[PDB]
Amino acid sequence: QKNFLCDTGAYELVGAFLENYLREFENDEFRHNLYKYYSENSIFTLTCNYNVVQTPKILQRLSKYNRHARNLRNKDYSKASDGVFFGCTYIVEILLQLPRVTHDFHSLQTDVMHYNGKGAVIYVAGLLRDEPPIGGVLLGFSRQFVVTFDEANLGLGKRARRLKIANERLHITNPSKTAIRNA
Amino acid sequence: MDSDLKAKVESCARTADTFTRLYYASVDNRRQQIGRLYLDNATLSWNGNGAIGRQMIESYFQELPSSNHQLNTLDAQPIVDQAVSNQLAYLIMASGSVKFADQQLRKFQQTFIVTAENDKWKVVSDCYRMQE
Repeated sequence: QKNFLCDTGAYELVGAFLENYLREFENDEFRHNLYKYYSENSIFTLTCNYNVVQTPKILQRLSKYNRHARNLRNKDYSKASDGVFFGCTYIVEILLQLPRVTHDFHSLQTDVMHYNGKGAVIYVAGLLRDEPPIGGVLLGFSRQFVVTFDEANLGLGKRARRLKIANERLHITNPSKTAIRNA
Repeated sequence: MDSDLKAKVESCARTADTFTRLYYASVDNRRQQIGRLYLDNATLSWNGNGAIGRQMIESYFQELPSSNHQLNTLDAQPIVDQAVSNQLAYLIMASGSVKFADQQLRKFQQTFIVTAENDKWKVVSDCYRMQE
């Protein structure tokens, strides 16, 4: 397991943003409360690369992601909007239809790729359990976030940064044998 | 959605497809010229192992075993103005399976951000992750 860090100033933004945002996505009941990170100009896509290999169970559970998934591999350039969710209302609307999860925080591999006063690019690769309101399912996943930093305007004139997500991709995939072993 | 956002998303999809097709053919079949696709000062992160600047990126690739990539998933978003304004940027993921020389077959997710030198799109960032 290796994590990448852009800048050593970005270090405590991994735990602050990623590990709070992930924990708050987990329970789908209170998942509406992620409305705060997204903005009018936000963009979200979802991709699913899970090789099925208990087959009816797998395909019905993976459909929860697939019914929204996007893929331009061999697709007609006109259907390119198919799958692209745009603006905070529309994004949170898709996010509330996804299953409940529990991320395995020990499994997470981080890549902070940009970081300045305007914002950051931050990727996480990990393992989560898909949970039913029928059985448990371990999945592989990636989350990539392009985020901007804006001065929060609390009334104390102390400079503070509010994090906004500009671009957002969830990726669902097979867990690696190593992750399954160590879950 | 808005007829101009539709135009921006669709333009992006064509670029991402042209770029990834040529990119994955260069890594597998012409790794000698792989550096040409990176900006002078790009960031690479191959399984969390960083290489900053083309000179150093261009010697990471020359020290990697020979590869064959099977693509299965392509995704591209155009990046919101504030993330990096005045340079239109694409955020492209490619996922699939890869066969490195003398190594078990593996899965990979590769996520680029690209911008344009003249009429050509090059890498600003590249995060590679192998799985199996």
